[PDB]
Amino acid sequence: LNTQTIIDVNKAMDAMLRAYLNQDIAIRFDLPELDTMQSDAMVSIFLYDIHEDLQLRSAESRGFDVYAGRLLPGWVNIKCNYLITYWEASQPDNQAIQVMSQVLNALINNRQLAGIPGAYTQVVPPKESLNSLGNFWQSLGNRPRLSLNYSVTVPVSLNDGQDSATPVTAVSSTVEQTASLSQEVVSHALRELLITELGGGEDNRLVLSKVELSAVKETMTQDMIILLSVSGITRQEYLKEIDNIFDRWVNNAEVICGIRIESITKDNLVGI
Amino acid sequence: LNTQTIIDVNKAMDAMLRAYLNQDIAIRFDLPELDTMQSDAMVSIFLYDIHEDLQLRSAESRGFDVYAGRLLPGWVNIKCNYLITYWEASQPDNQAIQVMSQVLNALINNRQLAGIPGAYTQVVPPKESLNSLGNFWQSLGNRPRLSLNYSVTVPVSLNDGQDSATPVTAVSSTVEQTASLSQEVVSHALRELLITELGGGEDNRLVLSKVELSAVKETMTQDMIILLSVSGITRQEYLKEIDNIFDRWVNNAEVICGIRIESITKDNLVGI
Amino acid sequence: AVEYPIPVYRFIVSVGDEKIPFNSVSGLDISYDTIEYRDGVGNWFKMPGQSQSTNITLRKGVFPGKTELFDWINSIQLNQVEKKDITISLTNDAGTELLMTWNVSNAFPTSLTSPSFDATSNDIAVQEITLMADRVIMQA
Amino acid sequence: AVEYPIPVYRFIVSVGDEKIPFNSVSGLDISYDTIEYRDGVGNWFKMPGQSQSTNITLRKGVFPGKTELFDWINSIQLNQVEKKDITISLTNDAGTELLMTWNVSNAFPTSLTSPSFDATSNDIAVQEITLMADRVIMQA
Amino acid sequence: AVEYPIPVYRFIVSVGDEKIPFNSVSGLDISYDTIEYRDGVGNWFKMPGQSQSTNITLRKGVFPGKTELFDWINSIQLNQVEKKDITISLTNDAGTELLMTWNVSNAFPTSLTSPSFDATSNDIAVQEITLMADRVIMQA
Amino acid sequence: AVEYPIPVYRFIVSVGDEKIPFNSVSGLDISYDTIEYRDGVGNWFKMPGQSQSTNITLRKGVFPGKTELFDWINSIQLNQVEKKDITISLTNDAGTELLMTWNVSNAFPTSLTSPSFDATSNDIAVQEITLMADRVIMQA
Repeated sequence: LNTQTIIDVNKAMDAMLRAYLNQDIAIRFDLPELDTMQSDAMVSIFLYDIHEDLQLRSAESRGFDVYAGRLLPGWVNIKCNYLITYWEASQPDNQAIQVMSQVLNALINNRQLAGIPGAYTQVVPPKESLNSLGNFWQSLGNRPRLSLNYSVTVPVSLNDGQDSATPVTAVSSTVEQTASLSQEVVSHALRELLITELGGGEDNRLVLSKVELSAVKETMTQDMIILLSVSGITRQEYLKEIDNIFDRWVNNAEVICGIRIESITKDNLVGI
Repeated sequence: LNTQTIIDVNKAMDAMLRAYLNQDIAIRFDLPELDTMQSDAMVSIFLYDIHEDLQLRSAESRGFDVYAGRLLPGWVNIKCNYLITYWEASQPDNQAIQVMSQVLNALINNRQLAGIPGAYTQVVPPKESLNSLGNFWQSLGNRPRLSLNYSVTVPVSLNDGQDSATPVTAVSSTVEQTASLSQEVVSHALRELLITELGGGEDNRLVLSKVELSAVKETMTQDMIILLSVSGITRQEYLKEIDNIFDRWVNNAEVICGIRIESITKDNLVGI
Repeated sequence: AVEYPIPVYRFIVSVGDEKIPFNSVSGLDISYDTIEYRDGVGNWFKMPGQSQSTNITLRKGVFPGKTELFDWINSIQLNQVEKKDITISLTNDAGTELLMTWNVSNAFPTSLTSPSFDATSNDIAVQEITLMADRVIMQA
Repeated sequence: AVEYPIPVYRFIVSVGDEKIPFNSVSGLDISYDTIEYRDGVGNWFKMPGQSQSTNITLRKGVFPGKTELFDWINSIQLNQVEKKDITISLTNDAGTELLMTWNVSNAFPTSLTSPSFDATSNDIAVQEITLMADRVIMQA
Repeated sequence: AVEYPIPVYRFIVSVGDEKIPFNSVSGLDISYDTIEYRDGVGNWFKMPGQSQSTNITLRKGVFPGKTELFDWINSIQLNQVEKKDITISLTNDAGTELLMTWNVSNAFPTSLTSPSFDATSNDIAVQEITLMADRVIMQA
Repeated sequence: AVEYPIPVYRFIVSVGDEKIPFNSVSGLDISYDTIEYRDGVGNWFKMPGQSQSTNITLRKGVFPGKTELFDWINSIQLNQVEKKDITISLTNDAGTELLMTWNVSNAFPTSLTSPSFDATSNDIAVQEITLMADRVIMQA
């Protein structure tokens, strides 16, 4: 029940199936060619489609190994469908029945796969009809025959080791009294200053309508230092004057609960 | 997560897949021919159908760039489905498994595509059956094999730059008192004049039944100038007389809240 | 002139003052109740009565790091919620004109449903929100 | 003579005085209630009683710049709505004759449903409207 | 920038303090009731009223020898059940970040449904459990 | 370790003291009711109340000459019916261990439905029986 690879479930086909089969039946893991002058009596374990099964998935966080400071990769749950036929070079005791019966007694006996336990498998499921098998028998050169299919779901792992995080060492918390004014009360007082510093009016408020003033502040007097970040759009005319306004507005004797303006005056607005 | 092109998602197949594959496996982006005397061991990344996915779409307005006065093109969200097989020129450790396992460890590891992040991708989905794969194996000359499919959805952009609009400069509104009479009260008074100017009666109202009089007016006296536009159908007889009626009805001493008729007497009616 | 009807995949929904991408908008029907007064003599009076309430349930894909719909419904204290107009309008595919425009006046969201997480699917996370408003009229 | 029944794709709906293209017309059924008076002796009396109300829900594709159905339902103030006759009639495919004609007298629209915008489809915008009227009779 | 919506197959559900694999989480909707006060003069008042209750039904595959969900619901005597917070959050597929996070405060399980054993299927044993809690808010 | 969930086709149902082959077992849910007490000040109290009743409907193929389910329900006179425990438990496919075990204490059958004979099918005769019991707990 560790994390597997598609070769590790393909090698577990041969060790499962050759313990029940005869000793002199060759096992080829590819569907043979059309002419195929070959050794007689091959059992062709063909892997026709592999896809991840949505039914078995779940909500998994990447696990944390502590002794290395590393995050675990994770799994995909890929399902591998097989197709087991019997090829050659007229009785109730057929030759092709005796080999397919030896395969069938190996498939239903290994409901959980013995070389790889914990893999969720479906043995010989009713997946077929005559219409679906009609398109399959046409594919391998118009030769109808018996076919057993058997599907294993094994987890495949991703590959990374660079995603690393340190374990949590110390938890420290520091409760504090928040001031009476907030970020919202300050942002009205800065813009209504900037409307008034420009000269007020309605025609000056609409050109400054798409500019917000957001403050990150540290109140250090306890009887306060506030700095902002400016972003938006404004017209070509008042770009020069407003950039002249908050130029002088920072470096002053802090005369404007006081508004003590300091270094960061971040600009994201480009005037149009 | 910028806007892409179908070649930019096709080039991101090769840079994704060749970092996990062997160095000496050729990667052809077309399904090979039937005979194909070729270099051995090609991995054929085949793009079989591309179509826009309706699931990912949304309600988007064309964005507006301000510094250029230009409207943005927009995106289509086209989905590109692939099909990754393995071609050649008998063990559990097959040669074809070792290359398809190296492709599969590249597909499930790149759930979001590394060369092009933000593309919404589906890896190895359960899209198939034996009936659907039966019609595919018939298509490439009756040779069944393994196939992995992997679908990327990337936005493709339209191409225009002529759709241009200017940013809104000034908002000016002018409230005003609307007069006591409306467009509906005037339109009764014009037609009932025109019935009376023709001579009245029921037989004169039915021939003028399919004619409407709609007025666009400017009330300039404040103790009014009104002009109309005429449209409809009328019979061959009264076409000459009514065109004689609103001939003299415009150029007069404005004797008919007064009805001061002026220049525009737009005609859309052609008499029958 | 044949003038085929416009398809439904092209529309713009502008909530408040900002345009946001919605996956679907449903409902928004003008409705009325009927009043019947059957006489004794035999005639029948059928009049339209009180205006029935208007209910709009519109969806949206979950976008990484953008909270528009939650910050609307989080502001609901006892009954004081900000109300904003919704304008749903169909365009032509050039994107310039508005062919037919609905506006929904004074909308406030009752409920929003978080996306149904089903980890056996490859589908996209979509979250409904159910507005409720009055006086839906169509423009031209 | 075999006289096959006429298909449903050819019909004309004329609302008021102007003909307008409707995608579908449903309902328009004459209906009655039944009155039973079971005797004590044992016989049974089954008579048709009061006329049940008639409800018509007919659709229409959304057309660019043409507002017929909204300017009907916008005129509804308290109960004073203009009422106009609806004539639904099947034709022959030459388009000249009317084979079988329904008329619906004094129809007024209760509700119209705006088109369900689903931006994951290639379908066309269709808007229902639900009239309600009395005295539906069939002509010939 | 196009910014496609994140799919629903990647999420983390952490019940209490331990993370456990859930197959599906449904519901978890903020909801409100509406209050209408129709005036005599004619205007309409639509306000959001009392907060509707929040109900969450989330599934889980049956795992061999691990009893998390039963030892929660077994502790219910008369009304004293331990309550623990549920945080459902979507990630990016690297698994490091949390893009959008719901938390469900003070959840207690009403019912859990044992897996419907149907011995004519090859399906996997899944067991629902129906929590019920208050004050579901979304973070960012 | 990945530890896939166990499928539902392997289980053992032992009614009373003898094991009998059942085709399907459904339901068997622990359930509770909720009690709400909304304060005047504004806080909310959500507690789990009375235990809801437990209902189990489990099927069985009709077997030739074996009457187990009828001789159970035939013994019901006025209210005196013998009650016997039901243990439904999932195994591993070797058949030795019990991974997860439900037991249903003091079960008595209300109803059993005879097989729906439909002579246009090739299906097998299956008969439900609906037990009703209390105190379903899960073991490990």
